[PDB]
Amino acid sequence: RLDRKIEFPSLRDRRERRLIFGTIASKMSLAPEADLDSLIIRNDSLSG
Amino acid sequence: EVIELPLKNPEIFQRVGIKPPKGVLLYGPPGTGKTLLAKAVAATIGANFIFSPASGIVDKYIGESARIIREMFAYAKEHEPCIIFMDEVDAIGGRRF
Amino acid sequence: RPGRIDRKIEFPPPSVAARAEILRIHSRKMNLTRGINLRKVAEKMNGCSGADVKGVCTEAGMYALRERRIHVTQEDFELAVGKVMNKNQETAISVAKLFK
Amino acid sequence: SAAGYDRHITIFSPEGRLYQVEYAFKATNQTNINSLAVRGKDCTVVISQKKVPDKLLDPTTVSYIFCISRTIGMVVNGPIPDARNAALRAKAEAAEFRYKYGYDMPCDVLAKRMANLSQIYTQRAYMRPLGVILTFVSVDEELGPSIYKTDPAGYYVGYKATATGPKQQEITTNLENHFKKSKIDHINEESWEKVVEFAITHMIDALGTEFSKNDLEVGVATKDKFFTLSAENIEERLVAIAEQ
Amino acid sequence: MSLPGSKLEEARRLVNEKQYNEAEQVYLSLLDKDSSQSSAAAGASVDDKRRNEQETSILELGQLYVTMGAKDKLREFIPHSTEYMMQFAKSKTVKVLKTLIEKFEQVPDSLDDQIFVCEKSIEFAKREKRVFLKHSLSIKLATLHYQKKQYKDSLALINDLLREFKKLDDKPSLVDVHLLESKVYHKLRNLAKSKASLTAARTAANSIYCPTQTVAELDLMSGILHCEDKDYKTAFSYFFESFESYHNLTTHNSYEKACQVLKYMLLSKIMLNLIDDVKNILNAKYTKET
Amino acid sequence: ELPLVQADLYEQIGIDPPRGVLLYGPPGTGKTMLVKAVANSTKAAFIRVNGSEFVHKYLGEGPRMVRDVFRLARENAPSIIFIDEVDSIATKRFDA
Amino acid sequence: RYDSRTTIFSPEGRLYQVEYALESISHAGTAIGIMASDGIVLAAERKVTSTLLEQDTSTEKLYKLNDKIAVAVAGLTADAEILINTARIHAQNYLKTYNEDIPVEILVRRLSDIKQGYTQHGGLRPFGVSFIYAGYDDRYGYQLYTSNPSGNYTGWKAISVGANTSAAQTLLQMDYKDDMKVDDAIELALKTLSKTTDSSALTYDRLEFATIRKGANDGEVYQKIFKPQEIKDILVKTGIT
Amino acid sequence: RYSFSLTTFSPSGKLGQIDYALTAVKQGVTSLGIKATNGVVIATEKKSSSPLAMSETLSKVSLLTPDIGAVYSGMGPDYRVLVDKSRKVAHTSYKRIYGEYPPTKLLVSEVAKIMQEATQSGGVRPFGVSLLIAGHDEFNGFSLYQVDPSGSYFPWKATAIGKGSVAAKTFLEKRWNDELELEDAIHIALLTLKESVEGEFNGDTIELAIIGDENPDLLGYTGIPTDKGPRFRKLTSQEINDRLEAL
Ligand SMILES: Nc1ncnc2c1ncn2[C@@H]1O[C@H](COP(=O)(O)OP(=O)(O)O)[C@@H](O)[C@H]1O
Ligand SMILES: Nc1ncnc2c1ncn2[C@@H]1O[C@H](COP(=O)(O)OP(=O)(O)O)[C@@H](O)[C@H]1O
Ligand SMILES: [Mg+2]
Ligand SMILES: [Mg+2]
Repeated sequence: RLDRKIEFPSLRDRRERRLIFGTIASKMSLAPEADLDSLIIRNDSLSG
Repeated sequence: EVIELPLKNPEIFQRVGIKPPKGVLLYGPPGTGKTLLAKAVAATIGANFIFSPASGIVDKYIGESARIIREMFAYAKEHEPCIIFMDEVDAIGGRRF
Repeated sequence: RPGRIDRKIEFPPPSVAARAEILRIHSRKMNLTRGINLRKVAEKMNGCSGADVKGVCTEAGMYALRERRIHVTQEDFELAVGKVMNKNQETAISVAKLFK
Repeated sequence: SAAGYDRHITIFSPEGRLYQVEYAFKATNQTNINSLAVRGKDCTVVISQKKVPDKLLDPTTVSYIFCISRTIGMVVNGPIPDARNAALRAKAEAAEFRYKYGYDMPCDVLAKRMANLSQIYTQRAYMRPLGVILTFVSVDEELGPSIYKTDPAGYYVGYKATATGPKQQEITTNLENHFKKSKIDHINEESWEKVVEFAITHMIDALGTEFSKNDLEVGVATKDKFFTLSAENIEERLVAIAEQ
Repeated sequence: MSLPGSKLEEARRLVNEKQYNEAEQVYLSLLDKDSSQSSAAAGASVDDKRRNEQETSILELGQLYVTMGAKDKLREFIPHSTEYMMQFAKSKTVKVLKTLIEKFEQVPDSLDDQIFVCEKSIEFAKREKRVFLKHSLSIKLATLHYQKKQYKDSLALINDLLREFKKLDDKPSLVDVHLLESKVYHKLRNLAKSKASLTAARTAANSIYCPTQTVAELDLMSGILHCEDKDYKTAFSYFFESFESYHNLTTHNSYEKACQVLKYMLLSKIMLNLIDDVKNILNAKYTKET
Repeated sequence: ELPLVQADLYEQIGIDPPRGVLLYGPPGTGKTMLVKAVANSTKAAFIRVNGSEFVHKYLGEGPRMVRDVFRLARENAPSIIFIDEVDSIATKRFDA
Repeated sequence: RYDSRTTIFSPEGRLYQVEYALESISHAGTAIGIMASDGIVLAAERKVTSTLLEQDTSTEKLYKLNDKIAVAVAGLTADAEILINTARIHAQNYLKTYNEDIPVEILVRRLSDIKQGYTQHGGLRPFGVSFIYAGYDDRYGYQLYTSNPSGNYTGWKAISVGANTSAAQTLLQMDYKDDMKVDDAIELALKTLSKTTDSSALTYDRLEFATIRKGANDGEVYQKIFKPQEIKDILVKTGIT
Repeated sequence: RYSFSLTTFSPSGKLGQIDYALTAVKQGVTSLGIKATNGVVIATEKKSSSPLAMSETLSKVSLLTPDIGAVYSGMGPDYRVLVDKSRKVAHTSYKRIYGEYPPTKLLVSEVAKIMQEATQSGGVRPFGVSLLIAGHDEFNGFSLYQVDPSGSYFPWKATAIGKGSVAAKTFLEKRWNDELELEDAIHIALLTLKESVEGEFNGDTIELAIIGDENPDLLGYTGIPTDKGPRFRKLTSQEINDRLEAL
């Protein structure tokens, strides 16, 4: 069948929240006023 | 805010990098006058107007229908700013069932 | 109904004695286990199908693909059984907690 | 969806929540009135709107605010039939507690026995749930100003201020902003009257409509007592607002 | 009890505000008294069970042997770590002996001197005491050999351990081994088997629900490996998490390993040439502060 | 992607090469996203279908649609067949 | 169909409800009583498990009803709770009235009657419980019954109810003997259980046991639910661990 | 068709009303219990969907008797009656037969027995909730039990129930030890629960209580040393804050 079974996290560690917030910076340069790190704390169940 | 802002300047949305936002679903009990509001929005911009019906010219076939669809898109691009009002978009929807 | 078709053939869940032979032939195409432990792993987990037996070997030789080695070993075979068990677990787990 | 069991409150959904019990939360906007109660610092004020659509009705029998017992008020949202039955039950309960246990029944004990009674109505199939939100108001013998909202499911939870009705959400946000900026959980006004004035001010703001002395009914809990104000006492408060 | 415990304390003070000769003299007196106690003089030196006196003696052994720092006194003590296990042979001497051995490596020490002692003590465990005492110290040892830049000796010990813990399936002790297996293999430039045993670490642990310190070390190791594979978004993300774990934990030797990680963070964004993120990281929030 | 890039690698081992790939997780995990990426870098044919598009327009229309789709994959083979939703299509049992 | 009440019958004179209630008992864990002419052993398998489930301090499918008759439990535990309490009261009620303990045959009959009543009368569920009864009374000696959820009983020399009923029964009758021994009987339950169960560990945490003997002391009758550490000890001896 | 009586069984067995009740439970709040060898800690989180609503008014941790508290997950209204019926049966069956509160093991059976009745009748629905009941008695020690709307009870060392159960359960499996202090058990508890929510996690909205060793403080009378104070103690917000700061 049916050989490879791929799991996704969806609660997400801080490590994985950070990466998807990091997509913003790749996409476009952002303000020193911005802090991404603020957003990683407040999350608890938030997927991409 | 949805339509008028990015049309004058796509330029600010491009600075932020977040996509200029499009697609508005208008809803509400009949006689609201939301087709009248379609006109009032585009009246400010002086944007061209494409009101399409999709019954009496459109059936279940996608033969005839693709010719019709391809034309509308092309006219607005030339005549830009234009707003394409897709009316009877619910006659060509369907669900899983 | 039952004249049609009134002979029947059952194809059962394999026994360990059956399973050892299924590992043996899939390895003959591939690269043999080193120290020839291909019979030894059969006892450690019995499959529940013939295609589960197949599922060990493909997973085992996948590890050899990651590292890009030309052999397989006992350790590769052992990790590989555990992938196959994940599946039996995913299907039934609530029958041990909040049952009757 | 449907099939069984929007026909039964004794038969669960595949969701796990009873669909007919949820309909009692859609049967509470039926008379299109809104309530506000806020806490003072020795009084409770509760105000709900009055609709008198025709001059035939007498605005003195049109009310939703009730005297339940000496110290206890209640304002009801949702239909008149379940309003009377709830009010009666409450009147009977308040009265009973006293001969059994002695003193005046606290807002909390009344709310809790009515909540438990609502839950029973949903337990059995031969009784349906009530169709009202009950908002009880009292000033307590030992806990002082208290608002307990008991919903027709049998859920009961207290409040600093609460609002109910179909325009509720607007009063609710209005109240969040207010109690948050002051940094307190009370109104710091020290007479019952300037707390009635503030309440008037806030319902006018939230809904966005000027009301009249024939469109308000106001019940006021002070400690040891409860009263419902007549239209002409209600005007004094209004003319106080109208030129400060 | 009173006199060895008070004495132990009296010794420590004379180092730090008085001449070191008087400190050394109280340590010598203490060895003699404690030894009599260890080897019993009433059946526990106080009659019946151990009570407070005997358990006071084993506990103060870790401040006798190594307060201390690199001095010749510290060298002299290290072979005699091995002897007490025979002298006691209690079920909690096992625990103290792990604490003692690890302690000599943490303060400045020559690596060579310490090996011998560890091989001798592994023999006292696996002769007739407890396996439990045997396992720990073979893990510790392979690490010590890894730091001395002998990688052959480190693997040889890992293999014993690997097979005894294919017999056992609960042991978290096998996460530490696996983890360690990968560090040996990094330096041999076997970045296949660094992966092979990095994966094995996750499978034998249950997420990162394992002690928060081990998770720091495990995240750090993913961090190196992906940086070499030329993924610097994945390398940066692991290294930040591990920094966080070190930084928020109360350092004791973790101040060392947090610095290693802080460098790498920056290192990654240098490679891409995002100058922005180099200086997002460097302020004085902890880069020029702790 | 790797069977495409190095087929020889599979043969060498003599390993039966991988087959179906369930991707799964709760929603908003990014599954549709991942497989959008697969389609550009494969440099090969692509067939994406939906479960809203696998319906019965007539009695017995449902199965006709499957056979066309897997013949088509073979015609343009190698190709990767993607079904976005098989959560409505696959269900363990019924009382119907 | 003729599911819809329990006080109906069907065109074939079956009742779907009696059949459905019967299949309920093959959803819950194996339970085995083997009678030997030197004791009856009751052994049962648990149907729940996990490292944080406590099951090493507790029994929940071995109940002493009274002091000379006990039951093994198979079926729903909720259904089981009420009827165990009723059964214990009637067994013990006899005790009071007649000042001697209830005979085995009467107590099973009583409880079967109660079972049957839920099908016969009202708008209620039948009770989905199959109890294996093991007793001693001096009229017939050692007695083994089990009661159906239909609500009737038949005597037995070995029986198995609960999950995998068919498989267990075949296993038991291959190696059983009429002469037997109580010690050979224990070993037989342990033999059958290895095969029948879907857990290949089959360790103490899954296993209940009680042996009822009159060879325990002499002139006296002893019901002994074993404790968890004895259940472990006997697993080495039969060699499953 | 077998779904919607309580009287109809499936062909495969089991009753649907019990199955659907279990669905209900799992929608409720995340609550968890850890058995220790000198305590039991029982913990839940709370909400009201409006900040205007006060949070002491609600009680989702209730002492059932002075030595035995309980929590729930599931429908709110059903809890409040069932706790009233339980206190009331506790007196009838056992506080007139012992003249004081019943052991933990006993009372689990009595509450489980009200469930059994709310399934037995038809036209009366089960209760919507699953309880954890933890208490302490003088012969079986400290203890923990789950009482399901089925009318079945299960003994537990540790368990969790509600929305965050499946994730909480695997975290508990790993992190539990056979011998823990009361104090360590509290830290495993706050932490477990912080899986379920973050950024709105504070001691104010987290109710966490224990059945530990006697407290002479809440006894309320003094001079009679041959009776024990409440084994149950509810912890306050500020005290939970000391433990949350200390993490
Ligand atoms: N805001 C308004 N101002 C004036 N005329 C209005 C207004 N709203 C609704 N109408 C009236 O209703 C008529 C029908 O609305 P139309 O735009 O055809 O509606 P829909 O798609 O909602 O049926 C309008 O043509 C106009 O006469
Ligand atoms: N790894 C990621 N990087 C960036 N955005 C992501 C990532 N994962 C998911 N997202 C976002 O989530 C959106 C919705 O996810 P989608 O793939 O449609 O989900 P699912 O099938 O899991 O419900 C994507 O369009 C994307 O914007
Ligand atoms: Mg229109
Ligand atoms: Mg999707």
